Amino acid sequence: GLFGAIAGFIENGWEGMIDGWYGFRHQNSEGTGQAADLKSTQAAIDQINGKLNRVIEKTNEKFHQIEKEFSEVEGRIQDLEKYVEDTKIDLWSYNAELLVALENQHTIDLTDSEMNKLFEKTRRQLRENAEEMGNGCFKIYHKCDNACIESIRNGTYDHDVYRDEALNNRFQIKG
Amino acid sequence: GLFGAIAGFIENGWEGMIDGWYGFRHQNSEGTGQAADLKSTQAAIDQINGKLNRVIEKTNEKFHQIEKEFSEVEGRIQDLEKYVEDTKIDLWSYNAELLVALENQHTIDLTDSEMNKLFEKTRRQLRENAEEMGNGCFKIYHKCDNACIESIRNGTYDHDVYRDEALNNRFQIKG
Amino acid sequence: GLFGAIAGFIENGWEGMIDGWYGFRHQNSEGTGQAADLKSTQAAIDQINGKLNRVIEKTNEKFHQIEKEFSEVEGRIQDLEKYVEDTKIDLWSYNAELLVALENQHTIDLTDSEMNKLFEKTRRQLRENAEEMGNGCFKIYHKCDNACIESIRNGTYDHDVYRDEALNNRFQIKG
Amino acid sequence: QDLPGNDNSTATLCLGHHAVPNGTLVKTITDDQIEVTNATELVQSSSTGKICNNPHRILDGIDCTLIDALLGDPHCDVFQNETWDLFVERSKAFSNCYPYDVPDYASLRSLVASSGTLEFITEGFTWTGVTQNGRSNACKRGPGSGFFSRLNWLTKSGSTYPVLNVTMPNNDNFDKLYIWGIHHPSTNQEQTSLYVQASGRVTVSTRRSQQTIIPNIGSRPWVRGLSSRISIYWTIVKPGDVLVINSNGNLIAPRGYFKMRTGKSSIMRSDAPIDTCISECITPNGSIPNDKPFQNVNKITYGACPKYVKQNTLKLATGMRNVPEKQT
Amino acid sequence: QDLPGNDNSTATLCLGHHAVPNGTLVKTITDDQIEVTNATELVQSSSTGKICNNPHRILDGIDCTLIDALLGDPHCDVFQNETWDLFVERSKAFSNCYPYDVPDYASLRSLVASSGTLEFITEGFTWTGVTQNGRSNACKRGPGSGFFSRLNWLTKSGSTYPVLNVTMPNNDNFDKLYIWGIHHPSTNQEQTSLYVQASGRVTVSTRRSQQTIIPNIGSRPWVRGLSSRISIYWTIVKPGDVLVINSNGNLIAPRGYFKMRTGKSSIMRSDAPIDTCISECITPNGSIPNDKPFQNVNKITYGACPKYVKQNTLKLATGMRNVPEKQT
Amino acid sequence: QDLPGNDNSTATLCLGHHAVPNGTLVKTITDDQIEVTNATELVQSSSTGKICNNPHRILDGIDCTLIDALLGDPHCDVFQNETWDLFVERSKAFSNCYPYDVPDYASLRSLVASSGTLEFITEGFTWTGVTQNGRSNACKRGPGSGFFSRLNWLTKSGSTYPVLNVTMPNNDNFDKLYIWGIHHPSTNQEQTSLYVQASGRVTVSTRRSQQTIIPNIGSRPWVRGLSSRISIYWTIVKPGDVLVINSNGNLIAPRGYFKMRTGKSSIMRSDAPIDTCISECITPNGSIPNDKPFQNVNKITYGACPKYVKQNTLKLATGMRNVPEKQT
Ligand SMILES: *[C@@H]1O[C@H](CO)[C@@H](O[C@@H]2O[C@H](CO)[C@@H](O[C@@H]3O[C@H](CO)[C@@H](O)[C@H](O)[C@@H]3O)[C@H](O)[C@H]2NC(C)=O)[C@H](O)[C@H]1NC(C)=O
Ligand SMILES: *[C@@H]1O[C@H](CO)[C@@H](O[C@@H]2O[C@H](CO)[C@@H](O[C@@H]3O[C@H](CO)[C@@H](O)[C@H](O)[C@@H]3O)[C@H](O)[C@H]2NC(C)=O)[C@H](O)[C@H]1NC(C)=O
Ligand SMILES: *[C@@H]1O[C@H](CO)[C@@H](O[C@@H]2O[C@H](CO)[C@@H](O[C@@H]3O[C@H](CO)[C@@H](O)[C@H](O)[C@@H]3O)[C@H](O)[C@H]2NC(C)=O)[C@H](O)[C@H]1NC(C)=O
Ligand SMILES: CO[C@]1(C(=O)O)C[C@H](O)[C@@H](NC(C)=O)[C@H]([C@H](O)[C@H](O)CO)O1
Ligand SMILES: CO[C@]1(C(=O)O)C[C@H](O)[C@@H](NC(C)=O)[C@H]([C@H](O)[C@H](O)CO)O1
Ligand SMILES: CO[C@]1(C(=O)O)C[C@H](O)[C@@H](NC(C)=O)[C@H]([C@H](O)[C@H](O)CO)O1
Ligand SMILES: *[C@@H]1O[C@H](CO)[C@@H](O)[C@H](O)[C@H]1NC(C)=O
Ligand SMILES: *[C@@H]1O[C@H](CO)[C@@H](O)[C@H](O)[C@H]1NC(C)=O
Ligand SMILES: *[C@@H]1O[C@H](CO)[C@@H](O)[C@H](O)[C@H]1NC(C)=O
Ligand SMILES: *[C@@H]1O[C@H](CO)[C@@H](O)[C@H](O)[C@H]1NC(C)=O
Ligand SMILES: *[C@@H]1O[C@H](CO)[C@@H](O)[C@H](O)[C@H]1NC(C)=O
Ligand SMILES: *[C@@H]1O[C@H](CO)[C@@H](O)[C@H](O)[C@H]1NC(C)=O
Ligand SMILES: *[C@@H]1O[C@H](CO)[C@@H](O)[C@H](O)[C@H]1NC(C)=O
Ligand SMILES: *[C@@H]1O[C@H](CO)[C@@H](O)[C@H](O)[C@H]1NC(C)=O
Ligand SMILES: *[C@@H]1O[C@H](CO)[C@@H](O)[C@H](O)[C@H]1NC(C)=O
Ligand SMILES: *[C@@H]1O[C@H](CO)[C@@H](O)[C@H](O)[C@H]1NC(C)=O
Ligand SMILES: *[C@@H]1O[C@H](CO)[C@@H](O)[C@H](O)[C@H]1NC(C)=O
Ligand SMILES: *[C@@H]1O[C@H](CO)[C@@H](O)[C@H](O)[C@H]1NC(C)=O
Repeated sequence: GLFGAIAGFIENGWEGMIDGWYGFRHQNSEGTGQAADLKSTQAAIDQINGKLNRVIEKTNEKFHQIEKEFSEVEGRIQDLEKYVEDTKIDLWSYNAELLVALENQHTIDLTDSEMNKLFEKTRRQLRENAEEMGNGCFKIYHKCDNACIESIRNGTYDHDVYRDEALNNRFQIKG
Repeated sequence: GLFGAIAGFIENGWEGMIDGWYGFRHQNSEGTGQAADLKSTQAAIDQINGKLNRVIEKTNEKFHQIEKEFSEVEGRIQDLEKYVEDTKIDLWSYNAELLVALENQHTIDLTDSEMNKLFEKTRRQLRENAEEMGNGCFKIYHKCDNACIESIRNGTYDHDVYRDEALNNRFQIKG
Repeated sequence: GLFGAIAGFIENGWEGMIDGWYGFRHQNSEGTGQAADLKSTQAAIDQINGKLNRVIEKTNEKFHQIEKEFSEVEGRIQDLEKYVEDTKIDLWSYNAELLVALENQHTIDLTDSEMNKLFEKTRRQLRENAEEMGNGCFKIYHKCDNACIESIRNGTYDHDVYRDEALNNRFQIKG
Repeated sequence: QDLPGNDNSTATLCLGHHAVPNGTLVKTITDDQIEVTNATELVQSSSTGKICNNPHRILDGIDCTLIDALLGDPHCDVFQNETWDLFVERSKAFSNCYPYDVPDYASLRSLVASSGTLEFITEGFTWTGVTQNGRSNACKRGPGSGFFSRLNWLTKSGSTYPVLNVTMPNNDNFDKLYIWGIHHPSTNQEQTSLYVQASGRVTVSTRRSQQTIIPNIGSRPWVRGLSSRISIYWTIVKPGDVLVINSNGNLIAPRGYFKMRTGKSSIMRSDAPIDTCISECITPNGSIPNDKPFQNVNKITYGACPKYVKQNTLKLATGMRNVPEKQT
Repeated sequence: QDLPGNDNSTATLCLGHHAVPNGTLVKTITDDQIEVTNATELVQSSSTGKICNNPHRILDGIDCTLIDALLGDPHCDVFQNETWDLFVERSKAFSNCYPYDVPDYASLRSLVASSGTLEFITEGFTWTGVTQNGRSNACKRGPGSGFFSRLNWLTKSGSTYPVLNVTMPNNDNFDKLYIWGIHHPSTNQEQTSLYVQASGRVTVSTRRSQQTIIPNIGSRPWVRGLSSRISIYWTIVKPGDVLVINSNGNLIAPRGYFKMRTGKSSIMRSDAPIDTCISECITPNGSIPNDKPFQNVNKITYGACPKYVKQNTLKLATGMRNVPEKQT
Repeated sequence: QDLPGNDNSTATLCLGHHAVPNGTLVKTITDDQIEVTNATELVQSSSTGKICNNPHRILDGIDCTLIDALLGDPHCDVFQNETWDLFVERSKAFSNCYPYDVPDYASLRSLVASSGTLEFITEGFTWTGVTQNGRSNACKRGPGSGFFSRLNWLTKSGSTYPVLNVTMPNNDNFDKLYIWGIHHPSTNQEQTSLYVQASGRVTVSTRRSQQTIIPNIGSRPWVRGLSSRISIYWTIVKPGDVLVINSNGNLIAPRGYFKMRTGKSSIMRSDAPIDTCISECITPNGSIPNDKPFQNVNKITYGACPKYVKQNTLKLATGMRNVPEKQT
């Protein structure tokens, strides 16, 4: 959508991630593993519920109103009764149609946004020690075992701890 | 608009690009060149058409309705006939005015978005071999002939092929 | 909001900045200071005023209309007079409620956007001489006195002037 | 730091989002079918088929319309002094008493329907010089003839029908609804036989208003053995005002007043069964749940109900775009 | 990998977007004139000036209004049994027969206009004791006097006007519309000359309804030589019901029924020329194209039309912001 | 290139945004209370309590309703030939002349209210054979009896009331409003005493229309000593048409016409004080400022006013989200 992460630079979703909406898969020293990110999952869910609750906020009640079905032909006044209701229904139908269209458009950009925010947040944290492979994966240029992967995920990763190892691996090489 | 590419970090448009909405101009070992990008051009156009078609979706039809012009003065009932219609017209006019305002605001941010997505996409691909001059242009730090520029454009550029040449040119220098 | 700068990667606002909406705080070898950025402050303000003025654009005027309060019980026609007005008021109330909801949602994303644009703009300018500490602050890897900080702020900073000092400080170190 | 930290390996971390095998199509500002992970329906399109008798007070009219229950058709005597939040009128209802017509039937049905009560107070009208309690074999009450329970048909006494001139003050602090009528004879002979004068006249007034109706002789179609008709009229008397009934023939006199109130009552035409369940929203098709914001069951509603809409489905996306990883 | 690249140079790649020299201003949530590459108008503001005669069935009323075509004014005899999707009434239409007034003209014009047919079936009413086919020199049919083709003016026979009491059953399975009337004489002499009785009376009824009208003698303004008037009334008779016409003078009798239908017909007042072209949306100003969503030509429409709006222009941006490079 | 000389250090630059200690909660598509730096109210919810007498022409009706000012109740003679943009009717207004009722009071009040003028032109009607200027002690003008200034009560001369047949052409180029009436006597004796004929009749007509009203004898409730009533009727006469008044008893004759216009006038029921101030929007609760887009003071308005809304507060955020350093 607007941010171009979902159905964008991230090629496709993971039907296998059943524990959250956004998350991490890694492949490291000890093998490959997956893990949902619960903070962005909660942020997306709360916003959609908030939006949802606003839409279901109070059905107003109405009691005696006007007749809306007639069995005899009367002319002027019954023509008006019919016209007041028909123009009421078309105006409310227009409203419902436009509301779910704006709403849905926004729900797709919002969830696009949270994906992109989680990406940017991880980018920022890895600092000079990783490079973006451009498809939503980072190449981490230093040995990063499962506890290192868990610190990136739970947001306690210290880039300094690996900076010289990483900068060496990343740049030096032979050019 | 929201992304700040169009009328933002990209100072102005190219009246000379007649073959697409977004695109590339380069300078390399073999000379200068311009070329439209058709994928982002199609993405922007499809979204605007989609939006457009939804707006032109079905004129509803109406047959016998109420009188809306009167030649005699009648009082209570004709006052109502006039009030039903006048409040119908103002409600539909409000709707039309708000609809094109939301629509247009969105069309300007959407096209801003596609510009920015094309930029990010190119950024990602050049990896460690280019730097952003901050005006929507990348400084590619390695020899990149017309076929190299064509591979960035058609998205097959391999950064590895030029990484050491580029990293040398880019960093080493004398500091 | 959508960009995740405000109430996002930028932890919280500064109650102390009284001279503008967005701005800079620095610490260099000559001291520490604060300064509002007036261009993004004006950009946010102009957009919100533009939005505001459109909302206060023309109260339409109405003269003779229909009776809306009645003292006797009449039946069919007075039931219609009441129904025309009650459905008019609910339609205008729906409109007002939806309008300020869309409006406010957009004002929070717009101001989020300007914060993020000012960040990106500064990022772009510092080029290879600074790194993002991930919390809205850059670590400038070269000696930058108060005139240097002023040039970043007023947008005349030349990265080349400090590039080798910075690249040395930033990379070389011991890895 | 360490010493020569030599282990030159790397790691890969990829961010992604979920996807589901199934997925729902929703409309958008730019697309009218785009597939999302999950959505929720916003249009209620089905009724239970039964009018829940709770929380509102449903009064089932059975084979009485509200106006016959008001007038007091023998077969609707069940409803005297009854009350309701919603009176349901059934398609099978029938009238079975003296053929009558009500000039603005539609307003009287409304006006009673939202008052919500058929509470009747009998008042001591004194009709001097006429024969009271006239009845007809087209309005059988039990084995005998009969007439509407709430109306009093006056005819001559002996050889004269005087000019009736009665008054009844509204001394209470509420409005009083009086239902009265006029008898239209088929023949001038019928007119003189019953009312002596060859031209009747009824004038009912208050300080604020007056109605004078004169009868109209002539044959109408045979309905329950009769070609005559009676037409029904109504007068509300405000606190402190006074009713004056003045007639010289053909008056179908009131026996007292219905009292009026102000409430949330209304009437509904429906053949839906009433059933025991609680439901706030009633539709002629039966109750419906007001959990969704819009409904497509019927434009006629009573109670806390979803807004009627022409659409029968509107899905609100409650999830991200579905971009499956194969689809299984 | 590769060998000495003796030269090591750089390249520059710049991304950008188009711009146009021209460009259109559009409104926005935050700006009311911002310039974009391209826009499309959403308000239709011009008519062709001609009512296309296709696809709807346009019936041009020429110099007849629909009510005179219904009643059968001699000069509108062209329209007998005619049908329409839209009857166009012209400002030039004139009446040219016995001066008449229609108590709720507005409903009778509506009710006929959407029925969409003037199909008339003559029925065998038998008027015994009166002179039929009365005519007048203010309603010339050909050289002679005449009257409305669909009405039958009864006057006395010899020295008597009896009490007419006729009935006509609705045995078909459709509703029947009966148009009838009453003659208001100018003088009591005129009354007795024509109808003998010094006070006429017309009562037309069904099982469901009744109307009794009594005439009113007095001079009205001279219209086509006359000070008398006739007032027109209507009665719909449902399948299975029965019409009873009972009168004692002044009846302008029906000659049969118009049949009623239910459709998409309506009437429109317009002096626009009908022309051959297909157009779904008709406006009193002529047809307009329903390609745009909103229109500003007229609030009166028939057919598939754009929603009328007060604005005469609303541009939808169909392109990005225009940021050109030259000066102005 | 640039030569450092000696120093080796770094700097830190942080970007941020303001925050305020206070802050306002606003509603959003996704939240219904989210705190922002600043907001502006969009619903006007209070009135001054006074109707500003500027810019519209307010006419305070004091203790006259507009219909009594029209008819010319003695105590409302202050309003003759008066004009207004808004006539304010007060709850204290009272009538104090011959008891009258107006069949469609509501339309006559409307029709006069938006014409905006009580300009009366007297015309030379010649009533031959009747006694003019009848008056009553229930309509005291000064010490004496009196009647409505704009109406003329005709009674018999000597022993006869002739058939009046008068005409008045509309030769001007504007519409003329004629207010006339009929007297309903309490007793047949009163009828013959005043009008000789035992049954009156009034027929007022133009080329386009006709009204015939016949009086109705009977006792109504005592109002200012009387049981009789007069009912008020109106006829508009278009340029080039002609009024013909024909009566045989009971006519309350017009004395001329009110002229009609087309404007922005209307009437308002309000006990709010008029005061000197300029205000475009008037509410029965007093004037309100139309600076905001919506208002919650009253659904009844006159002038350039905010749109009435059920909500009493709607805040538009005019600033970013408030994320303070400490708390809120
Ligand atoms: C005026 O004309 C009407 C219509 O012709 C007359 O109405 C008809 O009157 C007869 C005799 O009263 C009715 O007959 C009865 O019908 C029922 C059902 O068929 C039957 O049970 C009785 O044995 C008898 O046949 C007939 O139904 C009725 N029809 C209608 C449509 O009303 C009326 O009598 C005439 N009145 C005068 C005073 O001339
Ligand atoms: C009641 O009063 C009205 C109004 O004064 C009388 O109406 C007028 O009657 C005369 C004589 O019939 C009409 O004269 C006609 O004038 C036309 C030309 O306009 C001419 O072509 C005819 O040959 C005839 O001379 C006059 O027009 C008519 N005016 C109006 C406004 O109706 C009416 O006659 C009186 N009736 C009685 C019974 O007193
Ligand atoms: C028809 O019946 C009505 C109601 O009974 C009669 O009305 C009443 O008539 C009397 C005598 O005129 C009125 O009395 C007068 O009342 C005033 C105010 O109290 C007082 O100043 C007089 O001295 C006298 O008492 C009484 O108010 C009036 N009531 C009503 C409700 O109208 C009417 O007179 C009867 N008419 C005939 C012809 O029988
Ligand atoms: C046809 O016979 C009856 C009837 O209806 O059964 C007998 C009944 O006792 C009589 N009641 C009175 C009060 O007169 C009634 C009227 O004469 C008739 O309805 C006038 O329309 O007629
Ligand atoms: C004025 O002369 C005429 C007319 O109109 O030409 C002659 C016509 O034969 C006559 N027709 C009948 C059925 O009586 C008619 C009426 O008497 C008159 O319209 C009553 O209003 O009067
Ligand atoms: C009761 O006495 C009065 C009155 O009203 O004061 C006397 C008054 O001179 C008289 N005026 C005329 C024109 O007759 C009036 C009518 O007779 C009465 O209102 C008919 O209803 O009666
Ligand atoms: C983050 O992960 C590392 C490795 O599991 C662990 O030691 C650390 O405590 C974690 N921190 C939090 C807040 O979970
Ligand atoms: C991309 O460009 C290079 C150089 O022209 C060419 O060899 C390559 O095949 C292109 N790939 C595609 C998919 O066009
Ligand atoms: C930017 O700041 C530097 C240091 O104060 C100053 O010399 C320069 O002129 C400034 N430029 C502008 C445009 O203010
Ligand atoms: C789909 O959305 C609705 C509303 O948010 C929710 O009740 C439902 O559980 C969701 N479905 C799934 C599979 O999460
Ligand atoms: C109806 O209620 C009133 C008021 O309590 C009472 O006097 C009257 O007798 C009741 N009648 C019936 C039939 O319930
Ligand atoms: C509800 O009732 C109406 C009229 O009885 C019918 O046309 C409609 O289809 C019904 N809808 C549902 C959901 O029952
Ligand atoms: C402008 O937009 C309309 C609708 O999208 C399109 O038909 C038209 O061709 C566009 N103009 C140009 C120059 O592309
Ligand atoms: C009108 O149509 C009916 C029904 O077919 C027919 O009997 C009648 O004679 C027609 N009359 C004319 C004038 O067309
Ligand atoms: C359409 O007709 C109306 C009334 O005839 C006129 O006021 C209006 O200006 C016309 N508009 C157009 C576009 O013809
Ligand atoms: C809050 O917003 C309103 C409208 O923009 C403005 O008049 C007011 O001054 C603002 N408050 C502050 C403290 O800026
Ligand atoms: C009312 O105005 C008219 C027209 O100028 C005038 O002839 C008439 O005498 C005025 N009457 C009063 C009482 O002002
Ligand atoms: C305005 O007046 C109405 C009726 O007089 C009253 O109910 C309402 O509360 C008043 N509102 C204000 C703001 O004065």
